[PDB]
Amino acid sequence: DVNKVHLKLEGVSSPEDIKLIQSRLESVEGVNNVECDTAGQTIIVAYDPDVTGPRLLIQCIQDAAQPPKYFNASLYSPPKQREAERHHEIRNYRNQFLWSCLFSVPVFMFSMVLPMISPFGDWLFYKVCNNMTIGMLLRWLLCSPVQFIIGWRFYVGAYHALKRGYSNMDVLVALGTNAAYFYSVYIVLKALTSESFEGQDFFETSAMLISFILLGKYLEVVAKGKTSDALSKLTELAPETACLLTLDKDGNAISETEISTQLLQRNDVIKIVPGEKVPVDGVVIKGQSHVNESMITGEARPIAKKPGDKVIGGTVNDNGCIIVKVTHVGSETALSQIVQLVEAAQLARAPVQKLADRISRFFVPTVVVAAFLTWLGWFVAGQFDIYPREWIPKAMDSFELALQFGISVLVVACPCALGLATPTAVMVATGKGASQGVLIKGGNALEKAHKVKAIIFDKTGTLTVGKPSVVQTKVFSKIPLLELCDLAAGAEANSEHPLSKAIVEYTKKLREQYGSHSDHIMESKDFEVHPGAGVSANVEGKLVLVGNKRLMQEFEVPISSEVEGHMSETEELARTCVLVAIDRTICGALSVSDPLKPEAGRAISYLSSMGISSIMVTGDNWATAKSIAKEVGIGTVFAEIDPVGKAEKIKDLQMKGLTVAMVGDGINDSPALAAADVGLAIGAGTDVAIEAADIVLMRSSLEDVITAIDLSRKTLSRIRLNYVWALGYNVLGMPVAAGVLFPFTGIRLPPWLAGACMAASSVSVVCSSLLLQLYKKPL
Repeated sequence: DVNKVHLKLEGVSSPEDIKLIQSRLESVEGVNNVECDTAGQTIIVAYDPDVTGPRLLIQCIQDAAQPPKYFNASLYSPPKQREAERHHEIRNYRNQFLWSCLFSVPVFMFSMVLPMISPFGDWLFYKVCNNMTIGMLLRWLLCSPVQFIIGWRFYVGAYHALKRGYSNMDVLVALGTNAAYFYSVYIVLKALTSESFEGQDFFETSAMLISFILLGKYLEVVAKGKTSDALSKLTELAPETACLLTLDKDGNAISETEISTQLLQRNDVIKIVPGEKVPVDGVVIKGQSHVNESMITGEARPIAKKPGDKVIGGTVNDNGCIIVKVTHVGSETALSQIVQLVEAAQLARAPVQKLADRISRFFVPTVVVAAFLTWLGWFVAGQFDIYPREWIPKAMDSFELALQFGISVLVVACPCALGLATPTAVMVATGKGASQGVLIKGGNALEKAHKVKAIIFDKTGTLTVGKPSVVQTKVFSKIPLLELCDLAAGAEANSEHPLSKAIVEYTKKLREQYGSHSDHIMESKDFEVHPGAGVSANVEGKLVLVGNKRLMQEFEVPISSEVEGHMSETEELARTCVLVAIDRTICGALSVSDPLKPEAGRAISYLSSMGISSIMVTGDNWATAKSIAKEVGIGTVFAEIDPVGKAEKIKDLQMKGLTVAMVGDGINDSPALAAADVGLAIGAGTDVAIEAADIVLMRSSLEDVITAIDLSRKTLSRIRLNYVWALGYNVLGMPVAAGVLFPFTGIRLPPWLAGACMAASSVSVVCSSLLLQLYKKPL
């Protein structure tokens, strides 16, 4: 996408379009730089949003035409083109597989199956000349398509790679596929050279090996493609709906109209009726409206949009009429910002890949030299005839068997678990993370999180909720709860502050608990603005004095023994409380508690049994944190500790060698994440979670953590198995068909068979690394 909209003009390459636009640009204002457009392909003049953009510039380009018909321009730039490009990649590899299969399969078929039932095998044996038959010729002819045409990638893979050295997969693939066919050419040349020469040849090896390697490559890339668009859900909140509320000079009204994102630039106002999808990243000017959204968190946020509030684009209005002006472009659109994260999802670097490539530099030259030694062994042995010669297979002698066991090693070479398995597993892990709502921004984090048995936690929406919920009214003198809600609302109706707003939240809460409007709401009399001890008010004719015991003494309200009882109850768990005196007589208290993130019973009391130890170092006061620890599990607790203390303690704990992680969201909580090995964020309300972080989660429910860590460990399960499998199947079966051993104990294995022996250990590896797909969260 570009800020110079790529608009192709009406009239199929008609220059007068450009001439008229040039005249208009000389006429109209607002352009940053009026420059040539004939040299460019579209309107390539310099401009930017806000001062100009969709509305004004579309109007100008349209009006460039002779009135009333206009050069109708809306927008033309890649809306979402990754899908098409990746689908073309899939089609390319699909086409390569299709061609490579069609020629290869008959080639394998000819000298494998036909001799068994051979009414046609004699036709193959029908000699063209002195030992050069029809079958051999046709098989040779149908071999250039395989390596000389289709497999050229391998060559271009190796061409520069071996030009200086240090090798890779390409080297072994190239040598193994080339040697068999190239020696097969020589053997058939010597076959045609005489009439007493013996047959046997090897073409099927190369075709089969190339086909299977290409199939593996196809599976790898298609899995990359599938997991790449598995981000899906994240950016598909794409709104095209819009409105234009044309206003007069005083902004009263001119005309409301339905439009699209065609003309949406900044300073564009939209009316959002209920149900209608919100336009691209607007902000409310005036109007109170309930609207729900869920963008950087997964547990949803309902907000009563006041006259001025961030109404995120692509969301759902519940109820209300609001004027929504566009004031954001580019990255400030949350969709775009988290698309920089799906772009960051395309950014990763496996640390295990380092060890993989280090192994790759020890394997290939060593295996080549070990294979080479075999030919010298058999050759020196056969030249100086110092061993018996009566088990030599018929129609053969020295130069056959020597080079045959020589070639029989570069076809049994196993590595496909060093080139395919690890990238595939790493990518599928990220795909599953995105599936469950995790953005693992780097394989480094995935590898690091494998070995952790202790984590850090924090308040402020990581183990808590927002403003605390009122939980306990003791009702000293009998006043109905809903009547208390009405009285509290009437008293709070003046001087609205977040704690008083929380009192009104308790009001509302008990209202949905009861159901239905009650009595009447009376605005406060004798109102005194003082939240230091509680405000003075008169509601329903009753002197509602909401305020602590200090206020009860201030306004001379009777004190009962239940006052001291509830004081003791408050000091038990450090609720933070306030007294409500109706008619200047205390009618119960209004105790408030801050709810935690309430799944700890299932989550933290049980992941510890799975093998972690909860370390809770946090900012809230000593009493609050010790009570939180007293609620459920968690061991050592360090309260009254500012984010700095979290930083030092985590530093020493990681230095001791436990790789302790932290779970916490907030600007102040950020350095703790930065200094720590890996981070982990439930919800992305803080911007630093979108910034440098490791295991950013879509939702805010901490259950994800379980689903996170096990998954990582589970990944490093399968990978290790593959590193065993090779270090299994590779060296206990390679020396079988590697010569050197065989002058003591016989029994054959033919060179062609290893072609379908590397094959099995080149697909099952991918199957093991792909079975990561089927997975479920434990609890």
